[PDB]
Amino acid sequence: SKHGLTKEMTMKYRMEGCVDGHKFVITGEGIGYPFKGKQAINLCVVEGGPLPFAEDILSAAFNRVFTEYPQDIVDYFKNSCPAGYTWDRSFLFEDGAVCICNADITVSVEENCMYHESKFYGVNFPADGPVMKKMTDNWEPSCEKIIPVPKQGILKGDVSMYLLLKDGGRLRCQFDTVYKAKSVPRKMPDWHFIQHKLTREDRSDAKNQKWHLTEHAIASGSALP
Amino acid sequence: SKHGLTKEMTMKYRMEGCVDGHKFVITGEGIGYPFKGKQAINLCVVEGGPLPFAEDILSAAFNRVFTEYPQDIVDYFKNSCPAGYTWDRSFLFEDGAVCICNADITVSVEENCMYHESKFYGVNFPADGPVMKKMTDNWEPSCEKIIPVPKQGILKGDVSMYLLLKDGGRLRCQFDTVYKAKSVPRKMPDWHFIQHKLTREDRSDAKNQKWHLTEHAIASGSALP
Amino acid sequence: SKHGLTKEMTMKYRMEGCVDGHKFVITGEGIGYPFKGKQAINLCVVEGGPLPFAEDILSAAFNRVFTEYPQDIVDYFKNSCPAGYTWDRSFLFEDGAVCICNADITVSVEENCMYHESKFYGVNFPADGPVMKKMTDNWEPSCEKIIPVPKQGILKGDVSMYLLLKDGGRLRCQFDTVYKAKSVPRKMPDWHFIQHKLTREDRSDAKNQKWHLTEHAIASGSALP
Amino acid sequence: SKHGLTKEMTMKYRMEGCVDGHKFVITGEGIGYPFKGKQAINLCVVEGGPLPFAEDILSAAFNRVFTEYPQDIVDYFKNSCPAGYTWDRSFLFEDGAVCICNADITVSVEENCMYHESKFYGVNFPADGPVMKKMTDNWEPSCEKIIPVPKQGILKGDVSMYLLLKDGGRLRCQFDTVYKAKSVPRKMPDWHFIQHKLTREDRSDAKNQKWHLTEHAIASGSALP
Repeated sequence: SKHGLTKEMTMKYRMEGCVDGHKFVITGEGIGYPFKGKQAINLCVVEGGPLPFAEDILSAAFNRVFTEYPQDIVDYFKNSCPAGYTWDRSFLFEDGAVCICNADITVSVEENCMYHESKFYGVNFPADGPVMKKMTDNWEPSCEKIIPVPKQGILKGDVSMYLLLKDGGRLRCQFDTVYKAKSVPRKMPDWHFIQHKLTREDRSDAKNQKWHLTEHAIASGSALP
Repeated sequence: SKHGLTKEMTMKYRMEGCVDGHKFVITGEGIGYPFKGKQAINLCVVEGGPLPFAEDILSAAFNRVFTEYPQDIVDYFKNSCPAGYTWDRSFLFEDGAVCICNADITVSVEENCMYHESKFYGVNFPADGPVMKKMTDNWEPSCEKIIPVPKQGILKGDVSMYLLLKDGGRLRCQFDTVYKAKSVPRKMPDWHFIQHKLTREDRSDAKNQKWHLTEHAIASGSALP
Repeated sequence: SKHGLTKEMTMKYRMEGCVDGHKFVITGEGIGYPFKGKQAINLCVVEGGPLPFAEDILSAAFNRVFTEYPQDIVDYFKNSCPAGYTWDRSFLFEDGAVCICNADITVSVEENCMYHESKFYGVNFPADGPVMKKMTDNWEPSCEKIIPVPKQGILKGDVSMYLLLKDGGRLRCQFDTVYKAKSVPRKMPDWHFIQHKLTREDRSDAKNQKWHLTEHAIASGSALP
Repeated sequence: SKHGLTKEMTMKYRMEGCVDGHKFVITGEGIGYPFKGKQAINLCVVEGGPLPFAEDILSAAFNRVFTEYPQDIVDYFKNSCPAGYTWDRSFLFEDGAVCICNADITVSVEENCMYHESKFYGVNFPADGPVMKKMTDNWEPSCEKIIPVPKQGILKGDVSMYLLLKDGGRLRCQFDTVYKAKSVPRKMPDWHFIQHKLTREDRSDAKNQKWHLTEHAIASGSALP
């Protein structure tokens, strides 16, 4: 337990949200590899299912503890463990839709388990758009810039996202995040990138709306010397 | 009781919110004149006070029932009473801050009272900005365009807002709203304007953070023949 | 000649531009009523015709001298005559397309003629969008907010525009303008609105791409006392 | 002459522009290494100097031929040579300022020289902002996403930029580009990244406003397998 963390951990999730007036609760459980930047999780809609919107919008809402950091970049996220960190993000879609999500990440060292409590709110998705019509097909892999705010001991993230559409199109979404360790650290990173790759597969049956999500994320510095 | 409404009504409010990680509950009570488009209300912070942010951001969150409508424009809001309407709005500040608010408006005919339940979420207000530093000084009066979405029996509102700053500056904020009557009406308006004027005065003491808010709003069509 | 202006004036136009790599020159001539806020003009494509894009995008580019001002609001535009004023505007379409236009307005008192020299640049219009496919059908009437910048003796304009589409849709465009009298005046207005209504009719033949444009514009203050 | 290109080339530049009403012409000459993604150039203000704005805004305006491409990603830019390619870009600053630039890139094989003709237009830079006050201090290195538009044989670029400020601040700017080879190729790349690093040093004297610019750029695919 480097920071209360081990090589392979279990994860528990609860999300409450509201999108275009529709309320929901999702729970989840998963397995992850903090130092590899890999996680796989299983989500289950527990109230308000079946959702009237693409599962895909919730993907980036379901933990930067799961990022592979080179030893030469300060790992702000693992350093915040076990107590953890919280994050706030706005999603600005190019069609005017707007989301906000807040999460709180925390470790139980005794259970070797990461807990994740989030709130997801979305307004203004066009009723006829690919989100509300569930015609999306995963996010394209990305490169997020992580920026230190040194007077405050917090980080900003900035990633321009593309949700691939079943019909061959792409829907742009701007992510702006604020990452806050529960204790503001004296050790801060310089700006760096984190690259991400998601997969998402619906596994819904007659009882429940269910799906499987994975992320692979790797932090790095500029490629220019 | 035209639509469960009388010339002068009382109003009750409850808001739960979260801004930059700070949770709060506000209650309120007021008096309003539906057909004059006038209302005055008194807000009281009931949890999480004193707020770390300008009271002003909550202003447009605290009821288009209070708008003076000419007889020649369909009044979508009064027509939705007594059951009422819900609305969803994103606030896009020019400094990257983002808010979402959801309200539900409903009439008790027996009490001659309008009830207002809202949720306010805000993320990314710069810690050193006039909002988090409480250096704001009311919104400038505005002209909002109301746009019918005829396939859906809902309205959009679009208003470009300016929060005046104590130091002589102005902070831009883009409001985009979706207004939904609980029953989608057959009678719909054409696009029109609603002009608004707010006043806000802090009345805080040692016991409580408290303030007084008023709105005057008037609907109209284009001035060009 | 109040400010070199008479009740009815003629107007001459020249525009050079470039949209998605396509260069053009348009000339025009018209008649206008400065104090009524009315103008009608005839445009003629002189190089690079037929244009590959909707005539409609050029509409707001083709003179705030033509606005009806109440005596109680300073008329910054007529006050700048005969020398005139220049203006700069960005057009931000919701599909990512971006335009810039610059105009210079000047009066010849001897000819009772207003001259208008402009530059129009547009990039990123999707090749398959209603602009490049010429499937637009005029702008919806608007309400622009005019804001004084008192340290500088210039004005800002802010109008949220809607280009109606032949198929029943609407394309949003954000106009942000800076208006600069060639001499910065001591007399400045308070913020006010200017409402606008355009008409546009193609009158193209075998020789030339030609069309007729009109504007009616009226300035006013807030409707709330 | 792989595509009319050699390992080390000279470059000639001409730019005409207009920023906040101020017109200028800049010329330049440089040396570059197409296959290394390196270039260094010397700019000289030939009309309208000294410029009233930061040299830094012109930096990304002064040739994706200078990018190091791995053999396994199609190099759209070198493949377009010697005839070349054109590009169009909007710059959206967070304070509302807006620029557009258009360039045309072409090779003279006989002279082993790349020619670069551009137009730069900027409107709405606040007179008191770090750009108009010349208080900027270079761009932070970036990661631009390059996206193929396969029906059209063109590319899009998307990069979120940060202009560092002399006072320790940062000013955000959104770059959106369209890259067009003069012949639309059958060979197209998949989406990839290009990382960039600029340096800029003023070398102005009594005769002329002059400066030295360098870029290093390297293309790559996602780091996730």
